[PDB]
Amino acid sequence: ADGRSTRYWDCCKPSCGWAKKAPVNQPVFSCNANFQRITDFDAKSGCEPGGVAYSCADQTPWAVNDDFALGFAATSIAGSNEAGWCCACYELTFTSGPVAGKKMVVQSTSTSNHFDLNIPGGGVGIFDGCTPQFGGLPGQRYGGISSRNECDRFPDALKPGCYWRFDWFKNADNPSFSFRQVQCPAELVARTGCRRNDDGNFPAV
Repeated sequence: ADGRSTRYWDCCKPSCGWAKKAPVNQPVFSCNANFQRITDFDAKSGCEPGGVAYSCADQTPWAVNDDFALGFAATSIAGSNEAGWCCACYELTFTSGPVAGKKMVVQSTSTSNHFDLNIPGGGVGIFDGCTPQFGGLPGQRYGGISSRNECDRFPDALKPGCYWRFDWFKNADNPSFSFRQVQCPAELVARTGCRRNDDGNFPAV
């Protein structure tokens, strides 16, 4: 299947972090304002007034080698639903921009075929959970930061994911890709805690 990508980081509790959404062992972990995991999956989202639950900093992308990376996304898949995509994994092959030919495996943690890649500094967009969490992130509300040096001012836990945008991803602007559903790698489930009961039905990478 073919799709288009965008980038974001709004600090909000991810949509697959609520119970009863999908056939999983446990929902995706949320974190408090100090980036520590919390065990109450019913906790109120930090993107609503009085809320306490935010996105965790370890749900960020990294490079395995120059041609392969791992990470997370908010997904919409044509004809499917949250029960089908929450905590599912997908292999992306980029087909445009400076990353053409490179591959990435992502786990869906939140909600046409469109993948919004989790990238600190990609832009908060409609909801700004980062201002209540810790005072806000640098960048334009829509579009985020523009140069690698602006990552230097981010909280230390979010720096690795910020630099990945410039280093491995070559500052690509919304590249297109082809994708397929795959079994989640262990490294991704270790970060979110969320494994689907149907993961034995898909090929491995």
